[PDB]
Amino acid sequence: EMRVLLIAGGVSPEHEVSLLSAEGVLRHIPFPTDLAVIAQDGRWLLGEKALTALEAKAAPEGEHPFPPPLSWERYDVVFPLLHGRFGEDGTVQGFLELLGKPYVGAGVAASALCMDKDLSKRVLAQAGVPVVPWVAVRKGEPPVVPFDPPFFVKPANTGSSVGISRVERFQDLEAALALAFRYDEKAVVEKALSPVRELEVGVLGNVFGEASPVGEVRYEAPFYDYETKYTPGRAELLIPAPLDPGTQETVQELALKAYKVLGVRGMARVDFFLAEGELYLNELNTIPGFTPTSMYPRLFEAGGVAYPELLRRLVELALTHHHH
Amino acid sequence: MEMRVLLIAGGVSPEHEVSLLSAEGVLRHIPFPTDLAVIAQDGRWLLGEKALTALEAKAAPEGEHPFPPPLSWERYDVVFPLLHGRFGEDGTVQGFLELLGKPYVGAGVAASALCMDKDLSKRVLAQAGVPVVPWVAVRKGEPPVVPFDPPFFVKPANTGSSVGISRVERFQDLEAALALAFRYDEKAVVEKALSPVRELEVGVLGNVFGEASPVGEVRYEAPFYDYETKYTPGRAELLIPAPLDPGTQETVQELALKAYKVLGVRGMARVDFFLAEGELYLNELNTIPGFTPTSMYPRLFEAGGVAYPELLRRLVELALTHHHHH
Ligand SMILES: Nc1ncnc2c1ncn2[C@@H]1O[C@H](COP(=O)(O)OP(=O)(O)OP(=O)(O)O)[C@@H](O)[C@H]1O
Ligand SMILES: Nc1ncnc2c1ncn2[C@@H]1O[C@H](COP(=O)(O)OP(=O)(O)OP(=O)(O)O)[C@@H](O)[C@H]1O
Ligand SMILES: [Mg+2]
Ligand SMILES: [Mg+2]
Ligand SMILES: [Mg+2]
Ligand SMILES: [Mg+2]
Ligand SMILES: [Rb+]
Ligand SMILES: [Rb+]
Ligand SMILES: [Rb+]
Ligand SMILES: [Rb+]
Repeated sequence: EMRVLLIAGGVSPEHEVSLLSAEGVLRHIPFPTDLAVIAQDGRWLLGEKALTALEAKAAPEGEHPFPPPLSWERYDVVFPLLHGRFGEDGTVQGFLELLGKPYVGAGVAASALCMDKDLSKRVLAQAGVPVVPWVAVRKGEPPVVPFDPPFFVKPANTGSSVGISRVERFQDLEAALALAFRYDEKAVVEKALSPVRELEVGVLGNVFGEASPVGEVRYEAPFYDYETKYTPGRAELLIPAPLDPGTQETVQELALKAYKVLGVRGMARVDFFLAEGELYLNELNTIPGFTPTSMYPRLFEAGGVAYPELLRRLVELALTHHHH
Repeated sequence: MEMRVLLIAGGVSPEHEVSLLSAEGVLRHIPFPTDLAVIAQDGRWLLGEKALTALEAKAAPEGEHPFPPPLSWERYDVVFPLLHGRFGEDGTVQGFLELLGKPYVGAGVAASALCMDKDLSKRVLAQAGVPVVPWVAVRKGEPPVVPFDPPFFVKPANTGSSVGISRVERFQDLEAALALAFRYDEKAVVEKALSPVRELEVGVLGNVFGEASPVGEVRYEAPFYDYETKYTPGRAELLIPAPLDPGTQETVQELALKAYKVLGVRGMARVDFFLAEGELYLNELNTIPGFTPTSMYPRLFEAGGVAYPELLRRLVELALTHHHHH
């Protein structure tokens, strides 16, 4: 017996992306699954109102304020598909912990750390994982960037490249920080890699995960931005990535190491940079996208794990951890 | 007084009884009308008069209302989570309060989860240049790899009140200590034991500009500062200020405020240090320190000119000034 509750939408800027991910999950999940939608105002939509909001691909306003009058006892596993702030950062996970329900994905600590680009880089750099030079900037404080431009300026909690700017001159740093501070109280300034190759590898499992084949994203835009990520045809995924044999194994080893160190459960898509033959871990995404242009399902599809089997194992991993 | 505070104490962690002792200390001095909500050891909540009854018993094995409780959250301006350990101090209750939209006392989700994990907090501190004791993380069902020699200190990675902590003298005793630590967490840490060692503690108060209390020192006769020594009245010697030369005390306060900002803590924290052979080591950071009659945090700020009711009042104000800042 297995009935899954899928939660999508959310208040983060990735609201629309989350509903697209729900479309992909509902299409392939092998269990009976009900949808609950968190509207952009924080109020919940249940039942047919959730499926109606899914068809509209956007839910500006909801019905039930948090916590929702949801019949939690009717479900055996909860699948949070809320990308970004207040969904991927441990907040919703904390609610599901007190609720006692098994849930898909990383716990509170792993979700919060992987969503903070500054904190995650601190842990990974200390563990010996190569990362791009970076600094954190708090809103209202003067930035101090001890390396030469170009820069990449990001909200610390961002997803889908929202609020990210490529900064070529010092005079454009203030405008990029102001854009980033619209989405977070803390920003990161990273040294831009130019040129750069972008590699991605999926991980499946609890703490000790298994790695998918390594995929490489190619595009013609200035960088892998929001339009390039979710417009069909803009991004190509080369799988397996054209890498020298030792490099593919190194990417997979670094991903599983970061996965274990951070204590991630369920799943993660680990992104990498390849510049001048050197590897850098970009970030970990504990709730990767499942949109028609998303890469996580395609990484494991090339690894022999079909889309329904991938979702089956995610739900299965949630119960395995719940039973210790 | 129109301000109304909701105090949450108890919890499912092994520090359940310690949390109830902290609740009695906070309720005794808080200058606002405060209601108590008790999380029983089975996870269900006790409200109203039943919560005060469990407070007198100093233990609540069984509760009445399953989570989420039928609590009138709109009646309270600030929520004070006084839950030590897992499912209270590690960001879980903070995430629930974030979704409720209520201002709450203490660190946010990320800082609470990071500071409760003794392995991940040490990584961030070591990356920032803060001195820490050499250690290694050991996960459940995985053979230990310790690149240093005993004596060891084996702890659950998310423990409080010295629960599940063992002092290991011989390498043959390591498996028994890890088996004890794995009763409370899937991850454990193996730290190099410092002997002899002096234990220094300092409280921090604030959101953006944290201010440090005077440095205090804990002395005892037990093999280590364990659960019985921490909460049995008179068993621990609490020295405030610490009998150190002023230079070392200033270095302790500087490291505490540095770690407070590095780990992104908000509201309050008690920073524990080790002093061995003239070298300072940051032990851990506690975002919800005890308010037990034998606890250091309220005493540290009392010696700093911040009385017990004034300390609690500033905690509530800091919760409001952060929420307004968004
Ligand atoms: N240091 C850097 N050097 C070069 N390019 C970068 C750098 N940082 C970011 N980029 C570009 O910006 C894009 C987005 O960066 P990042 O992966 O941090 O954003 P994100 O919002 O977390 O993405 P996702 O949608 O995968 O969550 C990257 O795919 C890359 O193309
Ligand atoms: N590396 C070490 N060297 C010497 N003594 C240690 C070491 N680690 C722990 N101890 C002893 O064990 C006690 C508890 O350690 P620790 O502070 O990690 O436990 P805790 O559960 O976090 O305590 P708290 O109640 O402050 O949360 C310390 O007060 C100290 O006396
Ligand atoms: Mg990301
Ligand atoms: Mg990315
Ligand atoms: Mg502690
Ligand atoms: Mg301590
Ligand atoms: Rb992330
Ligand atoms: Rb840095
Ligand atoms: Rb702690
Ligand atoms: Rb280490």
